[PDB]
Amino acid sequence: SGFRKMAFPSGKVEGCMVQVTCGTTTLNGLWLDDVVYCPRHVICTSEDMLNPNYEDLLIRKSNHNFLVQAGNVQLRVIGHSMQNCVLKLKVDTANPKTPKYKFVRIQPGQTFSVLACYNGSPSGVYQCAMRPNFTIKGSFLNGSCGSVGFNIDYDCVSFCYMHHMELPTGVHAGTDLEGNFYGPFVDRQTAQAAGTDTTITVNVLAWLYAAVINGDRWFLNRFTTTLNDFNLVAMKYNYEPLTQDHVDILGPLSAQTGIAVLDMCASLKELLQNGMNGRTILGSALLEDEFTPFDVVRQCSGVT
Amino acid sequence: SGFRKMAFPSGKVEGCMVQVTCGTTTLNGLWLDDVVYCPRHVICTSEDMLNPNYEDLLIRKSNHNFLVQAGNVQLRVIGHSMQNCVLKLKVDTANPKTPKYKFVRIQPGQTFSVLACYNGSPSGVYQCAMRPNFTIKGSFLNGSCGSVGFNIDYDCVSFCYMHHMELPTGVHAGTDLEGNFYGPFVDRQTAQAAGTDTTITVNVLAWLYAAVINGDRWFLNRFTTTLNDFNLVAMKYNYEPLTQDHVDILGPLSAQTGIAVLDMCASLKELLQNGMNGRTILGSALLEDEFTPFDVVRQCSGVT
Ligand SMILES: CN(C)c1ccc(N(Cc2ccn[nH]2)C(=O)Cn2nnc3ccccc32)cc1
Ligand SMILES: CN(C)c1ccc(N(Cc2ccn[nH]2)C(=O)Cn2nnc3ccccc32)cc1
Repeated sequence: SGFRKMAFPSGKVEGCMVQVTCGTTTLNGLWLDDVVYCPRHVICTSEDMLNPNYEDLLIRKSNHNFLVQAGNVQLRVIGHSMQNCVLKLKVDTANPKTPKYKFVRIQPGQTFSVLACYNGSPSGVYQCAMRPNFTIKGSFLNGSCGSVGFNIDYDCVSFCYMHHMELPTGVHAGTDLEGNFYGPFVDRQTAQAAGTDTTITVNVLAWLYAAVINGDRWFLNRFTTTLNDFNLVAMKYNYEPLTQDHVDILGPLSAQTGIAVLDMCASLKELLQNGMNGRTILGSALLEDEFTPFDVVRQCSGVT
Repeated sequence: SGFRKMAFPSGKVEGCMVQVTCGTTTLNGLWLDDVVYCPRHVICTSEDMLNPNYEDLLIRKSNHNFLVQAGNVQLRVIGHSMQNCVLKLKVDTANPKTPKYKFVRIQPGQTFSVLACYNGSPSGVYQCAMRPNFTIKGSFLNGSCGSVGFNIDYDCVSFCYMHHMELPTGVHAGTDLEGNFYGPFVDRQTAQAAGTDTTITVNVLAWLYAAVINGDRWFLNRFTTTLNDFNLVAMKYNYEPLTQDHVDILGPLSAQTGIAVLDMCASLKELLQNGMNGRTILGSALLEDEFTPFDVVRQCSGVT
């Protein structure tokens, strides 16, 4: 029993972290096979970030200008290319610690672990979700760029995020491992505001099921609702609309607990309208939305 | 910017996890050098746990009864001994992945990361604190015993916890790596209730400093207090008494923010008396106490 904001074991990813320096800018790179992936803004100075022409800045850079260090040893760069907002540095040595991997582009509401790094060295690991406005609420300082987000299924690491920037509002933006930003963000220091940070309804319901499984049941009520009725309430509270796909995805948790999805929706509707009244659920005084239904099943079943 | 419940990178510890089976009981062991450490209740059946005589149960066990598997390969057990509530299985092979390590016995209020394991395989990593009643609020299922808690300072892993049991109340108890339980708990399935789970005052203040550093400042007020006045309020709310040692430990955060420790105590006193009024601090609607002052500085400075 017990329910925690759990991150994937980071070992497979730590073995891929390297330091990339170009000129006076140092950030993190991801070394997989004989390629090192890093944010293309490694070629910029802080002045360049206001209005960078990446293609023009890249012309003044050669293979020997990209310094890649894995631990205390230098990697030889034998090629470089820009793919969207990432640079791919071909090195002469395949990473011997390369795990089985995939590059995936996640959808909002999906969760992943982040291995925060500085100078190619890991500092910490935490769990987060891709918000509905395509930002992440991470913990990143200057030098953290190139730190990655990932999921692990048994032995395969699915890389989904690479860190690029912090918006003036304190939230974070980045790309998938193909260099495409999540959302409308650009790697330019300009006025970029995030849209509404709505709550991931399907995740709140998943976490309510986790609470029931773990003994916190005070919020369970005598009511039911319909998807359309629940959705009117969800709209009022800036919660994402719940779809029949979401209901289907909650099926296994509904089967385990014996609590129909629409009954749990009615419990959630009451919590939204009446609040928690000074009470807590799984040690939180607010409705948690960074656990997917898959995460709840995984944590409550002990998948390694 | 941003402040997250961050765990240490788990790689160094993943390389130490092994599976230990004795009879029909399988749990996790920690392989460091040529010794595998595991809970002594690996020798028990579920029936034995009601009233175990560990010394008597151990007499019926030989080296060949302890099956130790590291990944897919079997380790040869050439000696075994009981040290307090842990077994030390001497194996014929030193773990090649043994990091630099220390065994430390932590004090309540201190935090650490837990690498939850099943069948010698890591499933997740999360951060937690040793509660003032010597329990931990973890996420552990059956088979998780022998999973360990640790801190990492650059390259040295300080192991502080090994998981042994879940109390009937859903909280967790375990030992240091010398086999001594934290608190008064015993490895017996009996009526063991935990004492008052008081709030770690020094950690709440540390987290309030983290909030100020990260931009959440609404709770800062025009007041100050004294240690004795603050402590009267802390007693009323089941918060640990704040000592001059705690004030001293908060010195660096007080210096960074320019907010005197006693002024922050007055802000905390107001939050205790008046509540949050539906507001949040660092994404939480309650006062967080599982970040030490050291953790706040480490996260806000980017220590790898
Ligand atoms: C290449 N250089 C010197 C550089 C310098 C600065 C940035 N920026 C500014 C920026 C680019 C676009 N919009 N905003 C960043 O936001 C990078 N970054 N990422 N997470 C951070 C957390 C704290 C502090 C800085 C952080 C990128 C690149
Ligand atoms: C050796 N065997 C079969 C055994 C079997 C059961 C236990 N116990 C019971 C117990 C011993 C003392 N007080 N309570 C445990 O609490 C072990 N354990 N630890 N975390 C758990 C999380 C969920 C479920 C079980 C969990 C220990 C040992």
